[PDB]
Amino acid sequence: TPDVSSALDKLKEFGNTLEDKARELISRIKQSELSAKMREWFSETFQKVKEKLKIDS
Repeated sequence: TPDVSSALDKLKEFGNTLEDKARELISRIKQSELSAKMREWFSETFQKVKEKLKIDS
């Protein structure tokens, strides 16, 4: 869902092609083989904060 400011106006024929390929590849993945290294890093960066602060652990 890309927010335009004369960007998809210039690439209107090329922009419409990889807009259909994004609602197709992400509808099935949805942070799976897009993340993997990102979901390991989120349960690591947030876990360092939570064990120190919150209430205690």
